[PDB]
Amino acid sequence: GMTSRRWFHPNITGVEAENLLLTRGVDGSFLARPSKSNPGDFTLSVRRNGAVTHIKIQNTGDYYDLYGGEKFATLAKLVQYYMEHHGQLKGDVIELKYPLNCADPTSERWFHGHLSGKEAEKLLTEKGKHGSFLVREDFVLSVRTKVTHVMIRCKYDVGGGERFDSLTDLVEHYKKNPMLQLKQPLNTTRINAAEIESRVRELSKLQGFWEEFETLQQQECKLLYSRKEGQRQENKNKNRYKNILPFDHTRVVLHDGDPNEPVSDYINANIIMPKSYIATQGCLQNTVNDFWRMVFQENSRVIVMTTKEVERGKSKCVKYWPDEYALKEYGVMRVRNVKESAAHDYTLRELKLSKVGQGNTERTVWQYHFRTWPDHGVPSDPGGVLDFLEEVHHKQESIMDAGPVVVHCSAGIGRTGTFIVIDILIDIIREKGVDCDIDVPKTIQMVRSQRSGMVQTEAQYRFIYMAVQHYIETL
Repeated sequence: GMTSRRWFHPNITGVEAENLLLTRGVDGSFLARPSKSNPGDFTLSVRRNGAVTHIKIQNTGDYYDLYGGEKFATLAKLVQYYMEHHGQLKGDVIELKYPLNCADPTSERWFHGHLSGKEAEKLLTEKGKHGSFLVREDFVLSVRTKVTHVMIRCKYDVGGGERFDSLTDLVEHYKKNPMLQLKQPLNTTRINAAEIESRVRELSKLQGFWEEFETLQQQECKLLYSRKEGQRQENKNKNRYKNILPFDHTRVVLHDGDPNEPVSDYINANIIMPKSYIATQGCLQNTVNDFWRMVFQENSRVIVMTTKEVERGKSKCVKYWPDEYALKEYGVMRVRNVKESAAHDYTLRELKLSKVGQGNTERTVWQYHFRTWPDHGVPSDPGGVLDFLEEVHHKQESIMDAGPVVVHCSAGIGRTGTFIVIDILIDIIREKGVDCDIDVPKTIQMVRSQRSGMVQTEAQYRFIYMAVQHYIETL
């Protein structure tokens, strides 16, 4: 009974609130709405013994109060507390029993929110077809056959005829008896952080997640950038798969290599910029020296390993780090394993990297080896991955001038993309909280333009949503 603001009515008045509660509601019903008493503050309208009371909710920027009593980080938390505790007093007691859900479009797939008539016509032509429709903010029920914008007055009707209780009912009733014929919706992928729980329910019902991923897969044609360095005879033995190559414009360029070697400037790795990252593949025996040259050169102090060296009988990454207490040389680079510490889902190895011939070059590189990801599929609970990502974030924040975080699996696209995309999104939520707009496929596309095919499966696609929703819940 958390996260969602369904009982929140953003555009109603005190008189409308009383009317809704007295007609549509019952004793113990309630809704929240913005305060007319103070901008930014909220007012809670509740039905008690046949009449409606209005309670002031203080919003200080740091917390939410009822001008005294317990404090909460979000409005939904304040509401859940009072719904489950019943310590809402004046000295009269008020009970928060049944939320009165807002009938206006909110977290709806077909609802594009704030979007101009020209912007909707630009969207219904570039990505839309015949019968295709979108609802924008009164409400414009824009259709396409050329785009015809059917207006709607708020009871809700499209000029005349039938008055439906909610727009979710009026969008399904105008598709059966066409006024213009409605066939399929344009659909949005943007979702407000606080409403992810609702959207995840929509995408789970018969399929939303499949639709979203397939659509995203269809847009890879627009990301057919040059991979010329990756596709060369001199670099053919440096790639795990001949089809998974770095883009030339984003690739990590290596310097001062072995002159005997034909090409020394190459590694299957790309810089990812939303704090930057290096999405790289698992080490091949022949690329171990290159990986460390790159770690040194880029000033990275954190490595995120998301694969076991051996998974389902196959070599996914070669062991590129020395054993506990030991030291090893990897070409020009020396690595010393100082300490290995273990947690439930991962192991942290504290490594000391330096150029051979100079101790004045030594820096600590922290390797966060995630060991519990399944051979095939995604983890049941996103908690572990989130606790891991929080550990990696604090380490990166705690270090001065630390370079990009090197993230890798085998190919450097599947789990690498999943980890980087989850980290990018939860960072938007860290800086803006529950009141921010997040677009999972817009973010994936943005990362895909930097390294090809980041986030390989639909399982992974759903897992990003599952981790981001779970992150929101804990706030």
